[PDB]
Amino acid sequence: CPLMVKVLDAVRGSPAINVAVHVFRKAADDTWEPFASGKTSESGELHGLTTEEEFVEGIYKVEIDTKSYWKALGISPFHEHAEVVFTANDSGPRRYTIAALLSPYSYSTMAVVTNP
Amino acid sequence: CPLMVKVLDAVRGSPAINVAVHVFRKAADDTWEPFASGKTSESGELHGLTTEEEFVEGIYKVEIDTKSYWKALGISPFHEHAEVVFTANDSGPRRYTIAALLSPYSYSTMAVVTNP
Amino acid sequence: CPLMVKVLDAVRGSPAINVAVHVFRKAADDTWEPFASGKTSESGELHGLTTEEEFVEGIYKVEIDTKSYWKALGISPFHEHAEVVFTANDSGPRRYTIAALLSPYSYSTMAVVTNP
Amino acid sequence: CPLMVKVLDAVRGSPAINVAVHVFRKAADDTWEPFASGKTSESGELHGLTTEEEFVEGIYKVEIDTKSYWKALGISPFHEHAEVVFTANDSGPRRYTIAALLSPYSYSTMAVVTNP
Repeated sequence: CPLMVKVLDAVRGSPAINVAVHVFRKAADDTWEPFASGKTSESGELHGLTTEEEFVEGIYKVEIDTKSYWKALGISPFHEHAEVVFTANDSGPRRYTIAALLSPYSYSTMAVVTNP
Repeated sequence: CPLMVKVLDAVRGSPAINVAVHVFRKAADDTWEPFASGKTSESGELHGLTTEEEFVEGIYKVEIDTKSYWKALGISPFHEHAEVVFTANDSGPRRYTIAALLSPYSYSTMAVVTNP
Repeated sequence: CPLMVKVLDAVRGSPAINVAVHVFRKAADDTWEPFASGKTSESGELHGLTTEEEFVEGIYKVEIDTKSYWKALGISPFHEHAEVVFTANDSGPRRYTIAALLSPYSYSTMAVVTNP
Repeated sequence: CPLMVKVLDAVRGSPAINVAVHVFRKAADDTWEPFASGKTSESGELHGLTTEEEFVEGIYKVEIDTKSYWKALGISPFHEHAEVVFTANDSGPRRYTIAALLSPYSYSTMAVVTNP
């Protein structure tokens, strides 16, 4: 699994379930091209976004729709979404875990990068 | 001053000095128009970005060039930049402090919204 | 002022006001002696804890009563309190800012150490 | 697994390996009694600290020896250790995951609490 996203809720102490995630790749034109999307599971995780063959060198953006998450719990949050932008695989293929820790007015994001 | 940005370095326990910050406002196009920019001071802060008159309701993006900051220190970082996207609403008088705590593979951002 | 404490609420996007803070210094016993205390102001800050003369090298503990803060807001929190334990060293003149960002099931703490 | 600890390194983007963890339980005397200890694995995780039968209601402290971790990498960090203090199982047995995200001058901690 070359790309995995994990989302946690810091108000409830729980995984953040059914959060929409969109992944984009920067194209040769410098536009953001849609690459993959999905929703987190009951464990807060999103697996199966891509394969090693399709996940080439490039600049990628992971967009986490935090606003819809908090609104469905009755909270009006600060941010419109959380965005993570990074260069991937530029020294060969790697495995990436992108984690986000969500509060209404704050978020933290961490990347764990491992060499398979 | 309705909008202030503060950037901190979690590796060195210091303000993050001379970090470039770009602020964008969402246009009718759905495109991001330049709005304000500057470099953080010795205290890690950026003041003077805008005025009460010009800072109307809308969606704003604050982009922090974190990759250039780490490269100056000789540290290879994960993120291309840190982005904070939010709506400004007139709900009484509002001042916005956007803070970012930087590490090479992680960042935290917090918004403090207060009322004079 | 060699030591300042700042506490922020990530649920409400505000300073955390009237939070009790206790500071301890490590004794020869290996025991924690009361050193200073106070309640955070409307800005979430606590100033005036000590003086350059009394703040000698040592190991210090800063205890923030986060559980009482959340209970006042009607939120059931995870932690009994937040603790920050550190050594102070004379390595030139040092000022310490200890910041805590509070959520019900998470907190972040940062130290900014600067030199006048 | 009623209690699991996960430690990540925000400077290197990796699990924090071979970090010492000590767990204490507050005794009837109000002293901290040793409860369990171990070292994180190559995945940054520490499993097998306790069993459901032994993990009774109480106040627990998880102490993560961050200082030794950073010193072995050549960094002189701010904190002596990271401490997490919490009431456990007071409404029946729960499963607890305690995560810590480490930088030299900052750390974040999160708890995920699930009902088996």
